[PDB]
Amino acid sequence: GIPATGDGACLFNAVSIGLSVEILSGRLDSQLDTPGYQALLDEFAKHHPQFNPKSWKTLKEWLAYYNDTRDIELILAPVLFNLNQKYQDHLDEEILNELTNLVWKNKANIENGQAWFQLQNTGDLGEALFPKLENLDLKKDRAPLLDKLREILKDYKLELTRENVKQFLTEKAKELLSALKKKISSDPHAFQRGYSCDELKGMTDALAISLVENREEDITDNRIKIRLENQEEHWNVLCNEEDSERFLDSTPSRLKMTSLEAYRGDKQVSAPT
Repeated sequence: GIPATGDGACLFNAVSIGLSVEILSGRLDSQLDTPGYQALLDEFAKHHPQFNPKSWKTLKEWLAYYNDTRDIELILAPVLFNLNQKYQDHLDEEILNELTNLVWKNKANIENGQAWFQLQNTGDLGEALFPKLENLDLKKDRAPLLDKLREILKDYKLELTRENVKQFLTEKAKELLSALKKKISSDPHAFQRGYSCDELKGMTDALAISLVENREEDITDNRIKIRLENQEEHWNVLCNEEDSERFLDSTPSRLKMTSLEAYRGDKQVSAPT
């Protein structure tokens, strides 16, 4: 197994290496015109201003020129992290349900100016009621969130029931909910928080790939497989010797930025040549 960089989005680093092999080997050629891969191409061009023309020919050229495994991670893992967010269909409902639990269990607490630590964050089964909200930054995000909910709650005109809260927030907190989705899906803590294979499933389905974690393979699945080894928080990607020799590490390492500097995207990668 090839170890992926732990820095940044470690699962995305591993997937980027495995995906690059499948792409450069030609084994995904039948898929490159499908909507998933056109979306990948769009995200690659959005992240890399020197990428031109916008085509899978150019994308393969970039993977062939930046073929050192660390360079692949640096040029492709941010792109896959951005693409993954296009497939987070569930996230709007999830954040609405978190915000609903927060307000339903704490309406008076919030109105009365209590601090985040004083809020009920656990339900009647011991379940976490809003874990993604509570992972936001305490001073930059969670304090302003409580101030914003104090404003919003001045218009609450109903009996306090969970259903009434949920409908109220759907109508009256649309812009707040959109902003919370952006933070939860793309802020630096979200990039670094550690993902499971299932949290990429919408993307990998659209890319016609199955992520195989620790030999846990569905033999009824005839899609291209990216094989991974999950090491508590470390990740290896499996690559046979023939594919390794032909499609990885054929070029010297060229890029010097960190994973988080690569994700930020301010430093341009030079076009090949």
